[PDB]
Amino acid sequence: AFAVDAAKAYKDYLASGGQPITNCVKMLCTHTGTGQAITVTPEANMDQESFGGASCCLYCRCHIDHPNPKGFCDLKGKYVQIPTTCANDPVGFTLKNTVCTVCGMWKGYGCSC
Amino acid sequence: SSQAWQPGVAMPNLYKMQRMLLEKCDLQNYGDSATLPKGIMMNVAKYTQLCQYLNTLTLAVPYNMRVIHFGAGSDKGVAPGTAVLRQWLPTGTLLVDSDLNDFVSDADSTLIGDCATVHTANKWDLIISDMYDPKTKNVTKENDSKEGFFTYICGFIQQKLALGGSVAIKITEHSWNADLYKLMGHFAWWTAFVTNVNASSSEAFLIGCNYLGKPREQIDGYVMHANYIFWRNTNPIQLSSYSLFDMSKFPLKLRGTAVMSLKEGQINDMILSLLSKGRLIIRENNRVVISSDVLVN
Ligand SMILES: Nc1ncnc2c1ncn2[C@@H]1O[C@H](C[C@@H](N)CC[C@H](N)C(=O)O)[C@@H](O)[C@H]1O
Ligand SMILES: [Zn+2]
Ligand SMILES: [Zn+2]
Repeated sequence: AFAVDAAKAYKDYLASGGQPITNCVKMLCTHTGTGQAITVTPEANMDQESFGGASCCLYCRCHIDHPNPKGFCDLKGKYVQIPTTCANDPVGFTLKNTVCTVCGMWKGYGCSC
Repeated sequence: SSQAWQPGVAMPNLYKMQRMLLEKCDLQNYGDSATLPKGIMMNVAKYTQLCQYLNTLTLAVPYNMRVIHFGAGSDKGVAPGTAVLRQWLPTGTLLVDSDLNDFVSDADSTLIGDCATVHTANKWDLIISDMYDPKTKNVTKENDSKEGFFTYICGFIQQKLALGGSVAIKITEHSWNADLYKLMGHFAWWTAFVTNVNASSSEAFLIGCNYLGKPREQIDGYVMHANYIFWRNTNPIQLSSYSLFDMSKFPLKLRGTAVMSLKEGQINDMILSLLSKGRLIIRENNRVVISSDVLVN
């Protein structure tokens, strides 16, 4: 029955005024991309930065099991677009937000559905 | 300095043709540092400029390309160069990386441990190595050709690089190997490329373009490294991050280069010419299988 909840631990750590995880790999890009959340290549638009997926996944970064039966990681090997306003904490952003399964934009950060 | 707008500077041919003696490397711009775009890591920029330069060579780019990246881990626990390589390579490229220490990677598969423990069944279209041991930079002893991972690399290139494949191996004033320079003579073309963001360093990437599997040119590695040091000593390179700001043409153009299985008897001069122009890769196309030897005790 026992399982470690790293997501809530990091959220509480942030609330406690903690230093956000650093050294997420920001990519060079045109910044004229589709703005979608998770892509096969950097897709940041004028308002986004693109990071290497693995470097912004809490589970990859902390060396813990991914929270699902497959252990599958949806960021590793891809590129994640982060609003420039939140690019200081990409791990926290990806953790706290959700991707629209129809248009592929961040819900509340580019999704107009 | 119109080189400032290029991704870097390649060793001019005339410097390759000299017969210099090894000297200490004393860079005029030593300590200078290019101003990187906000929040961009040095290694992201370095790999980006390396890839921008490779875009100008006749790299074979087959479907289902195979790229292996040694020395991919950083002291941060992530793999910036691997992220840049995945961005640069065509979608669907099989990318394997490795490093002595554990790290988080965007590669299709990652092997941790000494380069010497890595084995692969298949051959590769592109080999990148950023492996570096900072204990080599000792200015109180002779600067002699180094072994260690370099040995491995050489072997790897000769055993597991497809004909027509290419390599970029990082070297410095003290991190170098004579046999690697000698191997450069087994490619259709070769150079030493210095990225503009890291021009203040003796670092360079030994680039071998279009592997031929045999020497087309006899290169003395000691003399060639002395030539490289002479070039760097007499040609100050202006630190520059300009090329980082235009990524519109960054992706490696998918060329669909043909891949043929051939026995060595079949590599005639027509085949060698096709190899030398980046128009042919010679290797099998079975599944990619890799492993890392584990010593038990
Ligand atoms: N014999 C070896 N086998 C495998 N890796 C090695 C060996 N010697 C040194 N290295 C690695 O070379 C790396 C040098 C790093 N500066 C590479 C930086 C990294 N490529 C980056 O993108 O930031 C270290 O991570 C070491 O683990
Ligand atoms: Zn992950
Ligand atoms: Zn939507």
